[PDB]
Amino acid sequence: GAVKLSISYRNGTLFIMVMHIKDLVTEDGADPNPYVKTYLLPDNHKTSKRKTKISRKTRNPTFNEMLVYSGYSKETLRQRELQLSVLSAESLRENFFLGGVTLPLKDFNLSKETVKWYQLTA
Repeated sequence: GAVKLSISYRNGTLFIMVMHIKDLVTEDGADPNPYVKTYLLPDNHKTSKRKTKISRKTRNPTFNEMLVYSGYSKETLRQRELQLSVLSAESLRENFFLGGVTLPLKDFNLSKETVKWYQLTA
């Protein structure tokens, strides 16, 4: 799969727009209920979990949801990685992992908005 993200930083705040995802795969032949969960790692204070809403019965969800990280300096973010996970929300069994990508923030020009597709790995 692949996820389209817009990443920007303004007024002390990191903005991660989760736009959409294509080509999720499951090993059960059923369409998943994807949501996106992010952390900013390391997270010693345990405050960085963010999640989108659930998109139902689709391998190609559109979210157009913004995840917000307040209170981080650009300096601090250079030593953080955005850990993005896509999971399927399940009511009768455990939520399970569909794919993910980890993005070191030092690779980003945080003075601009970076919009691109990222390949998901399992």
